[PDB]
Amino acid sequence: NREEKILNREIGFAIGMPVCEFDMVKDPEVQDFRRNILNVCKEAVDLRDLNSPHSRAMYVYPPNVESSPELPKHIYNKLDKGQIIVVIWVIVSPNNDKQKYTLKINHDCVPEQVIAEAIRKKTRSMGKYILKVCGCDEYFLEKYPLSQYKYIRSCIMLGRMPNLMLMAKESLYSQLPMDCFTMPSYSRKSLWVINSALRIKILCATYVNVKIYVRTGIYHGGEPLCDNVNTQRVPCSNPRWNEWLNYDIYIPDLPRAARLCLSICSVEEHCPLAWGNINLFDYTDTLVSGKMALNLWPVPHGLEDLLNPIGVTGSNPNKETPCLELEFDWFSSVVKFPDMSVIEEHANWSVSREAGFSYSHAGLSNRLARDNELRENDKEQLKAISTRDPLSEITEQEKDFLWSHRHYCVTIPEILPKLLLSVKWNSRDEVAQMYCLVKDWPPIKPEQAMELLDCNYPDPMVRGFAVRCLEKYLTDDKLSQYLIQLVQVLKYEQYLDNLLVRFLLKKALTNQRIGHFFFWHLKSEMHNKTVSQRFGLLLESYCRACGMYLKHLNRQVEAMEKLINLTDILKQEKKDETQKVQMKFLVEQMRRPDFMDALQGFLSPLNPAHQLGNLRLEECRIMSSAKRPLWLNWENPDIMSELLFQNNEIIFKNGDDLRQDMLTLQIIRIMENIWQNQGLDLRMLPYGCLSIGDCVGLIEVVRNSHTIMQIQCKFNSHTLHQWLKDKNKGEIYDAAIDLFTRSCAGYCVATFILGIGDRHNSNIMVKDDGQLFHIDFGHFLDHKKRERVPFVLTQDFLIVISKGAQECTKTREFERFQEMCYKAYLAIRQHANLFINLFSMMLGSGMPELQSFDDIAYIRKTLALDKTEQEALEYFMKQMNDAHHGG
Ligand SMILES: CC(=O)N1CCN(c2cccc(-c3cc(-c4ccnn4C4CCOCC4)c4c(N)ncnn34)c2)CC1
Repeated sequence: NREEKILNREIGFAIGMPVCEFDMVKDPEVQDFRRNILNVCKEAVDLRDLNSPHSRAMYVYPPNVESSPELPKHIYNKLDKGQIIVVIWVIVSPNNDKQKYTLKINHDCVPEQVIAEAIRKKTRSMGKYILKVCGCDEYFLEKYPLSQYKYIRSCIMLGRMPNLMLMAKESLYSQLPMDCFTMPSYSRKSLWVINSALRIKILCATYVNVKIYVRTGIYHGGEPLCDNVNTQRVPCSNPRWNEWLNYDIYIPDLPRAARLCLSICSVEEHCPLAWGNINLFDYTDTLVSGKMALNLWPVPHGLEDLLNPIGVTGSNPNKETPCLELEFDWFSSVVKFPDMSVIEEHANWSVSREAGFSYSHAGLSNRLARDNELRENDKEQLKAISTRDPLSEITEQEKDFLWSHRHYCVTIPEILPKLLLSVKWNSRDEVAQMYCLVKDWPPIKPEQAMELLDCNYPDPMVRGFAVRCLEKYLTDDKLSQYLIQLVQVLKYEQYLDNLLVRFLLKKALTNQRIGHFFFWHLKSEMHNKTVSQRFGLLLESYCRACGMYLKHLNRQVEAMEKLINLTDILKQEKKDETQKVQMKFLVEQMRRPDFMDALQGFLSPLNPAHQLGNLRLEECRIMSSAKRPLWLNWENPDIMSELLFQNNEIIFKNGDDLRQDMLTLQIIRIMENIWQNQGLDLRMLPYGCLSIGDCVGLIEVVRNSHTIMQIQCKFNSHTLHQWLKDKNKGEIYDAAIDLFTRSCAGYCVATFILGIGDRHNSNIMVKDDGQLFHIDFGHFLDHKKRERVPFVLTQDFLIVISKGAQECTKTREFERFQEMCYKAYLAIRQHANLFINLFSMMLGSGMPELQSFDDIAYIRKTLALDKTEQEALEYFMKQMNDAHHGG
């Protein structure tokens, strides 16, 4: 069709690859994913056309609301007896004359009441409307209490006056095109009865351009199901074997997520050359048989073991790589994994069998359950085990213990991860019973459920339960917050079509705020040939059904492409020139017709609520930094821009990997949020940062900020205190000292916990109002490979806290500061599992300082998790005492 070819061109531009390349893939899993995923697209469209135009408007402008209507105690204390002053703006006559109406209303007033009160005040000056945030495209389209909107909750917590704009419903509705989605043209046995041991034949290898052998292993996630089996040491000039390998496992005992993990190794001096993993079952539940070829992957930097089970599963798309040929066993017919009915029957047969076991029969195994023998000691031991962090070692005795008491475990549902790690995944009698307990398992918090999606949990039944917990209890706010982790754990799915991908895609196509960041996280990794087919196909499905937003995403993609091209020219053809010569070249290139239009009139990828109007060339700069970052400035075309910011500014940087910074910034926001609900107000600055491609992204501009260096220059340790004292003269002096010490306490604790790169005067920034914050988070955890203190409070910082006192280490102000630090540290300690899990979910991402569970072990040290709460406080204090050489 003409409309189809036009749409296919648009999708190609968005993903950065032509749709016709997907058509060419002869792999029934790829073509089935394309067809089958389309029902998620249909479902999402139906939900968006349910209550038109309002439900279309709710998709485009979802309420940016907090997870709970309940406001914290210290926040309410900022309100005039639970009441808020809000300003409502009405544009009257086509002259664009702005009229304001100041209202004093209850914090929990619904937008409809707020509107009625604004029209009363407008009428006293003598339902067909919606409220909009002044200066940006944020709307209050739903019946939430006003204080539940993040914008209002923020204005309350910052002692800022909210500015809302009354707008006719039909003015917004008319600006929402009806997007009628079209279905693309591509939309149109045996079982457990295999009485045999596992044997896989390794035939030969091609493209082996260097004696050598092939190492093999049967894995369930990163765990061996039997002993590893090596081939003979044949010479590399003739890599042939035709040798069958025998495994210590019965074919009916292979779990659903079992994989063959292999590598070509070179011999006392063992070293892996190329590696590759294969699923023993395909996406149809079929056990793989006969001849098959696998293109291997390059050994990653710092890979000690001969195998890579935690590595990507599938053939390398690059076919000019070592290609191992192998052959799997063939039986009577095609073998399939048994269905739930067969599994449920087997578990019930096993359960009933065990229930009739004599005292002495149960005595034969420590894994054997003893009915009505569960004492309160056993019950307390189980509770103690369940409160341990996810990285705590579960001993073999504890594993036998947990499994024998799996029926009591149902009563403490948060023990599910520990109990799942205690199962003998190579025992079908155990796994069948694990399934039936998972099928009826009480639901757990989405934060506990997220862990079950990491690399330690490959089983589909387990991942399905976790997805079900996200579907019932994960709010759109929390989904937005953990989207990066959720997108990463997709790479851990055995197959293209799964329940996690279906849930994410449904939410992306049902909420444009989610859809926006979902698109960008996927797109940013499209250069990675390990994920580009998975992420490309998911992008294609998203682009066919997101509606009008594809056209807006294309404006964003083109703008970024131009900025990448421009900065690639400045770095490779203007690198040695002066800033003046580079600026002249830049302003002449951005003025060109092949650039001017592509760089203005689009939505900010950092926050699509921000419209980027005309580019203000005279305000744009090439920043002094090494990677020649662009400080870009555009006019905000909003009618009421003057109430937020008249010019939207962003930093574009081409050269640095921004992925560790996004993770740290995300963790800073989560820490601040925990502290804020806990009652202790330590203001943090998790500025926006979005990786849009390979070492390329955006950084949010922080207005009225200066490095510690800039201050100390325009010496003495009282310079910083005097600068702040001068910037905040009069009664406002104390509010600035309180904000400095509070933000300072937050960063001391956050940076100590996370092991961030060493702090200096050009790494630390201060706002005019006293808010201190850190920049450049490219280094974290055990990156110095014994625990560091990256943020050392010098005399300058302590002199500010102690209000200019000489003996700042011995003041009331410093004792108050220390208490903020201990309270902050103990609050994070209480939420350790969350942080541990956020980090564990990012292990598959190629982050250089997050490669294994030993890198995450660093926060187990900084949070003194094996210790008691008081010994942990004493530990933190010693770390602070040692670094500062004082106390
Ligand atoms: C007005 C103007 O154009 N100016 C004055 C302010 N200048 C200035 C001076 C010192 C620091 C800065 C500076 C550095 C950073 C920052 C935070 C995280 N990363 N980075 C940058 C990103 C690019 O690569 C380097 C690190 C930021 C920021 N977010 N907002 C405002 N200023 N700012 C900015 C830059 C030039």
